[PDB]
Amino acid sequence: NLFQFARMINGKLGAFSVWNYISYGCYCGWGGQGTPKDATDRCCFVHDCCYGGVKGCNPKLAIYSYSFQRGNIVCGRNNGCLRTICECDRVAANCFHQNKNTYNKEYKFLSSSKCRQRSEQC
Amino acid sequence: NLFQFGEMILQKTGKEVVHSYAIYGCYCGWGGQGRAQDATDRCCFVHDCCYGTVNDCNPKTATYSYSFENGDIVCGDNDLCLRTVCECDRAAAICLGQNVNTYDKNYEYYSISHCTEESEQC
Repeated sequence: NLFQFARMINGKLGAFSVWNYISYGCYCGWGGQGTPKDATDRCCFVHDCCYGGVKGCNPKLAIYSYSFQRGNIVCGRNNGCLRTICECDRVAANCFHQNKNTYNKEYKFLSSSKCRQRSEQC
Repeated sequence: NLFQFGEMILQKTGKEVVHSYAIYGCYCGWGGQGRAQDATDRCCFVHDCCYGTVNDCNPKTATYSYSFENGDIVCGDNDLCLRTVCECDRAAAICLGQNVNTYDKNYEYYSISHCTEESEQC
């Protein structure tokens, strides 16, 4: 669920890092249209597509099993769609971490006007 | 999509989602576990379950058709899925507006140290 994804983010990037993704770009957080603006944004686009590929369940509400091992996120023993959902978040948190050096403040809080392109295809 | 749900919310509640509901409670924000803290929070859990009912399109990125008319929100689509997402967003924005009178800032960032009890079930 997003409580877990937020801890995966916080555990990989640092305390309070999840709140940097509340609204950033055309895709991260409260958005979802147009062209991703940057690598961080594309992380979020991919995650949206990853969540959209999940059938039969509801990732916002799913509780899966995971831990950190040597600094790195590890998906536990998840069955069926839980495995898919944990992995979507794992990948995306790792993506955020690996792109934290291109994170650009000016992309926080875009209004939809900046995202009026035909939305990238999954 | 979430840009549109964010518009509906501003229009109906006077609040910018990214600074308020997006960090609120155990359900409106990055949550999906524990008890709904209050009416606003419950509206969000209802909207999660609503999204849960959506199978053929991604509610986060599906761009639907709507307008405001006399204070009401009107969902204009044909594609049944687009319309079903729009109706989810509409009901929740209407529910948020009905409960803004008990918005409580103390639920902002509540999921960092709470939401650890029995979760709500759809």
